[PDB]
Amino acid sequence: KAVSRSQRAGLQFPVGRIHRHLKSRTTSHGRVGATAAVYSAAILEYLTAEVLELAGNASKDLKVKRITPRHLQLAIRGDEELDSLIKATIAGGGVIPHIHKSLI
Amino acid sequence: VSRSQRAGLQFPVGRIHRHLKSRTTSHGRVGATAAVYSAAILEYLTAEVLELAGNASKDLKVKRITPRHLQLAIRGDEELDSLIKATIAGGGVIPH
Amino acid sequence: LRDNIQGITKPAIRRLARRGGVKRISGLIYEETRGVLKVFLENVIRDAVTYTEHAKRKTVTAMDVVYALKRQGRTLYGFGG
Amino acid sequence: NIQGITKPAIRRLARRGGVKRISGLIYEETRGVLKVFLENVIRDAVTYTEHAKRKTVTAMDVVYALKRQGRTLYGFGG
Amino acid sequence: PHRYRPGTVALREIRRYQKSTELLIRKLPFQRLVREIAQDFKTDLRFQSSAVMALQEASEAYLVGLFEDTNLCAIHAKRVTIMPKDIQLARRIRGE
Amino acid sequence: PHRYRPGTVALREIRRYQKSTELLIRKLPFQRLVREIAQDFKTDLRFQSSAVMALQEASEAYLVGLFEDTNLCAIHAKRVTIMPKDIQLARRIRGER
Amino acid sequence: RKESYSIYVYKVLKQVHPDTGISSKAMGIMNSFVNDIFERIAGEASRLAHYNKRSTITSREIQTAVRLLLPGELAKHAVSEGTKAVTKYTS
Amino acid sequence: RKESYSIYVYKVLKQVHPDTGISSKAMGIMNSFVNDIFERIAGEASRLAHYNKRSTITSREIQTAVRLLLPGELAKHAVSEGTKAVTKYTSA
DNA sequence: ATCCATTCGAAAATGATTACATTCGAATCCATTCGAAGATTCCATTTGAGCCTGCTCGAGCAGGCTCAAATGGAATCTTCGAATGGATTCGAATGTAATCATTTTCGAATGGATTCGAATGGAATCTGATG
DNA sequence: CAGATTCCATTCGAATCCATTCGAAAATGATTACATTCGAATCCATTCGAAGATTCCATTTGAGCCTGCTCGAGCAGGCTCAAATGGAATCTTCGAATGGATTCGAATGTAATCATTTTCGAATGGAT
Repeated sequence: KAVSRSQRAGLQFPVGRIHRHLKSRTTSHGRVGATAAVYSAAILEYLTAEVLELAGNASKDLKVKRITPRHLQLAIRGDEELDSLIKATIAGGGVIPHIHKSLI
Repeated sequence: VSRSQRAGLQFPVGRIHRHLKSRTTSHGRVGATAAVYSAAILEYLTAEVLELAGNASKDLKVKRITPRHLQLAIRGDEELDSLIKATIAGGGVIPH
Repeated sequence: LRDNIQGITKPAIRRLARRGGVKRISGLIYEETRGVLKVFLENVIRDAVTYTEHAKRKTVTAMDVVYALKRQGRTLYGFGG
Repeated sequence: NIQGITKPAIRRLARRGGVKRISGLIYEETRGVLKVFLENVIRDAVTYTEHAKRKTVTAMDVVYALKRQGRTLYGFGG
Repeated sequence: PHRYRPGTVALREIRRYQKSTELLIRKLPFQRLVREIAQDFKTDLRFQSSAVMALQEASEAYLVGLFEDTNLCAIHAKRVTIMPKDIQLARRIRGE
Repeated sequence: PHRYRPGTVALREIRRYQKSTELLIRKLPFQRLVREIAQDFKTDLRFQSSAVMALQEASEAYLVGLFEDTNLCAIHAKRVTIMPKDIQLARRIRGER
Repeated sequence: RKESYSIYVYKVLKQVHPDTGISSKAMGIMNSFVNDIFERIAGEASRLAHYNKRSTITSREIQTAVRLLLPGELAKHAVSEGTKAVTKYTS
Repeated sequence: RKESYSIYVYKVLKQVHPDTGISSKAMGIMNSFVNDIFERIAGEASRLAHYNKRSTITSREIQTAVRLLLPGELAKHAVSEGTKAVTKYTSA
């Protein structure tokens, strides 16, 4: 029979497709090992799970069942490391409420 | 009959072709007139910078060129200042 | 088309300032805001039209804008990638 | 060892920067800023050194780390 | 007649516009402005709708960030009013 | 005895240190500081002279630029004396805070 | 037909929060995020391989490239997860 | 062995300023500058080729990369110089 | 006086020419999405004008605190010199990633049934301002 | 005491999740070379120790220039209301422009054989 490589590694993200994608970015004569794909898939899955967990907590706070870009922005900008890593613009997020003490 | 002499340049065309061929992902080809264009651009930029630095040296009444002259020339031109944002080791600061 | 920069009214600038967190506003802020907006738009649109012209096309797509914004250092999530 | 960056050295750097008068609490702030910058750069220099299985920190590791940070430097091999 | 002291409705609008997520500029004037600006680079162009909307989102985010920096600079000088000097200083420090 | 008013020698020092190109921090203390900082990441390390020189040049350039921005912030608030709040504001606007 | 990361993002989400859904715009944002991070890691790995005059890319290059560009405790946890995955795979 | 751009920089300098020399440190700085610009142009050209689903790199890619990277009034002169060189190469 | 920038001589990479083999990207036609130009209403948003209050600016005093000068004296700089430590090169012997040929499992596009947030319709507090 | 903002109820309509057909692609099995790893052999280049003349640095004192707090005048931005205006929104038609197929024809890589060309040694007389 056939056993997928992601099942052997114990992941959800694909190992074969990521291997094929990595082989297309090597300059000129360049080979790619079989255990670079496993490392890359594990990294991507870890980061995805972290962001999704924070966003789900933010959504649960507001008594809502689904996730929207507002919750993604609230989750990202409330964490120091995620804020440092992600500096892009999220279309539909807005700003975190904050009013200076001198103006009040 | 070298390619550089046929195009009328001083920078190398074969060496630049070889350099370009080694940064083109997988199964990527490089034309023969990309090297000529690249060599022309590099020669033009080098000549501009050298001309400005030499004018500054003639202003300062010296014969050679030092990193101080390069810093003075680069910081005094708007386009060169915008393009080059690196640190020249031995230039100082522009008086102001 | 002429003097289209005056369609960025004074209430719109006031709303953007309020979302920024500003309590009081002077009377000469609006012209400065219009100037800075024009400069930003000119840069981005120039790069987007260059990207479109390279591909031998006549329609400006969302991906040219996304690529230009990534070039300037202003990555945007939501419209492609 | 951070106290070996004295007060006259900071005065000289401020004078070259254009400053006419200096407060008395500037020196500790400047020392903190310098320490943070140095740690940030040396971390990546040592990472680059360790990847190549070496025990000596060369000039190219520092040049690459600076270029990564966004502070390109000319005249030291790149 | 009922009146509010100067400065209460301002805080009400601050909360209202910081709690929401929509766009704050009208769409037709912005589209007209985009077309007029792009008239100078190539004649007889066409635009998707997504291109205009991406441009609007980027512009709004840029202006909001700039106004936050301007407010910081205005607070530094012991004021609550923002003036063109704060915009100029904020843009100068950011290297713009 | 002869005395100088405070403010002219400052301008003389400004001109003198802006016309030159040398280094302003002494070498042995900076070398010791660099080694002590780097001992946190790996033990029994070695350095080249060029590494320390590159680090010194980069550090000096960074500090001079920061002090220019600090002076701008000090002038904004109608002063000539620079204080820590100016450094904090400059670093906050730049993106480091 | 075109490729996307929607299936795996939904699988991870159902693994973390088993009763919370996702919309369609948040899916586009997650797709863009994954592509961005992948391109960053790939570029850094290629440069690292170039510096030492080698042609092949291995898990050492990926580990070093993760040690850069990833701040704080993210780097430690990511390296731990990747090492565990590779160790399980090879055996 | 170790290749560099010293000979060509000296030739250009003797072309523009026939009576001026150049020291070693300025030569190192010029080498760094040339390498930096070349790497920038090459990367941008590769990205342009990728975006359009092509495989070959031609003078169109280089021209567009130059237009994207160089500031105004510096792109016009560079484009003119490159076009003249390519035409002279092809005609001969 | 002293450091160094330009010349001269050889030798080992390494471009330049000729001849295929074959990817690869121009040249014409045809469909379809898709963007531009017109037309017709409500109704919400923008534009002036009047009123009045609170925030910004300038001046006279007072206290805080940075700078300029003189005297020790200490610690960075320059030169000399072993001891040895670790990068760098050259060979054989391995480890493993690429390339065909099959077979089948997987993920992408199109349809269909709940279902959960998006407008009304109120009621209950919260808060602001003049007395 | 008059305005504004946070709670619950009810019917609705936009939106997500599950089901199906089937092409595009991933895993298995041999066979080759290609690239990386494991021992010696120089031999530079970093670290440690010593001597000392001198120049930077640290401490104390005096005083005047800069900053901070109080007060009064005025001036420029906020708040309310009536009248007018231009955006949104819901169809209709038309015409300009991509995107996919099928042949071709222009152009690049690969393999040998020279015939240059650039980098590594000292050698001096010259700007600093």
